[PDB]
Amino acid sequence: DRPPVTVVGLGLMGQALAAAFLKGGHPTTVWNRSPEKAERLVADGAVLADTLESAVTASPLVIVCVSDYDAVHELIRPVESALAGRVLVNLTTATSTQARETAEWAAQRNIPYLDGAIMAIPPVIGTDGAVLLYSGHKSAFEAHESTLKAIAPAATTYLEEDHGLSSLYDMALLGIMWGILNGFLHGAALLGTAKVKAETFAPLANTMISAITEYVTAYAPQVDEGRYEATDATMTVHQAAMEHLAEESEHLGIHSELPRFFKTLADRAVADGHAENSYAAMIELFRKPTA
Amino acid sequence: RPPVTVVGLGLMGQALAAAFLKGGHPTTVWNRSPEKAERLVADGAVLADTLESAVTASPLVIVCVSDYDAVHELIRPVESALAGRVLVNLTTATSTQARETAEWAAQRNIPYLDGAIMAIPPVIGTDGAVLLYSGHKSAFEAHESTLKAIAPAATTYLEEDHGLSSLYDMALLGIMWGILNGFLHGAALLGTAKVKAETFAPLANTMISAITEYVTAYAPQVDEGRYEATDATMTVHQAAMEHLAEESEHLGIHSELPRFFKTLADRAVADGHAENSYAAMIELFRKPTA
Ligand SMILES: NC(=O)c1ccc[n+]([C@@H]2O[C@H](COP(=O)([O-])OP(=O)(O)OC[C@H]3O[C@@H](n4cnc5c(N)ncnc54)[C@H](OP(=O)(O)O)[C@@H]3O)[C@@H](O)[C@H]2O)c1
Ligand SMILES: NC(=O)c1ccc[n+]([C@@H]2O[C@H](COP(=O)([O-])OP(=O)(O)OC[C@H]3O[C@@H](n4cnc5c(N)ncnc54)[C@H](OP(=O)(O)O)[C@@H]3O)[C@@H](O)[C@H]2O)c1
Repeated sequence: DRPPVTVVGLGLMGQALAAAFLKGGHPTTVWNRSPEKAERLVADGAVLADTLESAVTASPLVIVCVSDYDAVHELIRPVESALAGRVLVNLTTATSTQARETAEWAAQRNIPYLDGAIMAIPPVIGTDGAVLLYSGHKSAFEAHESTLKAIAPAATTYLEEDHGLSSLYDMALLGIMWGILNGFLHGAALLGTAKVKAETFAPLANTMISAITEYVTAYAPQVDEGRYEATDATMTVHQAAMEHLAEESEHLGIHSELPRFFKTLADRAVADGHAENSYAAMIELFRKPTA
Repeated sequence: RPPVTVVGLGLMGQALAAAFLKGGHPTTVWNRSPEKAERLVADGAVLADTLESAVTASPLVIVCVSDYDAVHELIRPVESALAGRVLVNLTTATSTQARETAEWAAQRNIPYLDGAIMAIPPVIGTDGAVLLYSGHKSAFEAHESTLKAIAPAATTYLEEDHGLSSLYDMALLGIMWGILNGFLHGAALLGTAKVKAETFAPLANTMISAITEYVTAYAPQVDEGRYEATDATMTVHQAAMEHLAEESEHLGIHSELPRFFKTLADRAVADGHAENSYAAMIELFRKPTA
């Protein structure tokens, strides 16, 4: 006998969340501003609620995954009555501020609130590859751990009592994803000028990525210690190599803004006295506010 | 175990030499600054009195200095002694730089391999080291076995084009900076909540590992020119990018990086990619900065 769960929001991610709960035996009530997106889910045994109220009331565990916290707040305020005493899990993407302003709203209405981040794509939801970071009501998490493991069986991980923490890790991890995707796509656009297929490039990209994890492990203690001994490569060397990517790009008639920018960053680090330091020393520039 | 010469004893130079030494090769080393050979000589390398005596000592000359301007200042005064020896240039280079050095070497009948070291010094000699060579097929085939001392698992020959090693290097370095910036800017973010980078890292690396899946899946999309959004649309990426931008501005940390990222999604969407996967960004990355 698997407990009931409600999923509010049936985007690409919403749909995957619901499906995961359904497959894991939970009686799954779904609702979306656009009901058409429940069609395939209802066929597989989900109940499409007539209203968000009837959706919220159906289950003691409400999962919401919509665009942003403006959409969350438009959705949860009209149903604050029916929410009260139910555990609301907000897996929508958010700033720390947004997560914490929603935490304070929920506490005032005695709604136990977990602020979550989905570190996975929809097809990964339900698999060992999915990592979900939750932070907020410790008791509420402890109570529903087993139900929530339907979307992240290997990595249903609770951080701290701070609701804003899930958001901070999410923001930091997404920045790494775009770092990689931009690096690989800009890299494929480079190799493209030599009629090299991205499918050919990829396995090498991924071998390099795997090896770059070593650098991350090794730069971490350097950031924490504030000591940046260059055992691998100096800012000078990084800086010079960055000139090559910038020039290579300009010259091949491809995108040059990304690498030019990267170079602007090394230039600054070196001007702040980091010439002989490892790439870990870039932490100091990344702490400094912009225009 | 054939003799090998390493010209350049920087952090990378020293590691290259050490690898050859440990692998039994009689290793002659030379550097503009001879002090950097000290530890290598103690382990059995011969410090040549001059670059000429260094080049002459072995039929295989490996050079790893700052840039191709430094290579050309070093190799031109010894073009005589080089002739008929295989010169392997593992210095970082543009495709143009690699190819202008290839044409200089051919005129002086010097067999020329242009290489890229896709590894850090401590990862030279291990299975983790990948080295990409491109140029003289015969010269590579002849010295494969000696060169496997620096990259035993991934001593990889590309094509006869000398500039190709440079293109793969440039593309792979772009990914390194992508990740390092992402992780360091990410640690600066988590830092505002007094979270240690050492704590963040294992999660960073779990996410990175999982992002490799996206790369293998976006590759065929870029090559086929079809960007079906099975994971997430440009719209969704675009919105999420707003969050990092705002979060950063607000926490008093660096905001240029994520703001820029967003500028890219905005453009992709304006070029009609709203409903396409992040693979569609290839089209923006092909377009010059104009
Ligand atoms: N791979 C991924 O896609 C991925 C990864 C992890 C995290 N996330 C996060 O998951 C969330 C949803 O992503 P997704 O793929 O489901 O996005 P999506 O496909 O764009 O879906 C957005 C969902 O939110 C609803 N919504 C949007 N604005 C609304 C409003 N003002 N009021 C009420 N409902 C509103 C939409 O309702 P309609 O159907 O009526 O438009 C839809 O159900 C985002 O915060 C995203 O950052 C996504
Ligand atoms: N180390 C890495 O992590 C790594 C990884 C892959 C590729 N690389 C490539 O390796 C090269 C340098 O690596 P590195 O880290 O060992 O560099 P480095 O520590 O900066 O050493 C640079 C080398 O170049 C020599 N040099 C510089 N200018 C010279 C000149 N005008 N005349 C003669 N020699 C000159 C230096 O000799 P002196 O000591 O006399 O100055 C030194 O041996 C770059 O092309 C870089 O892209 C580095």
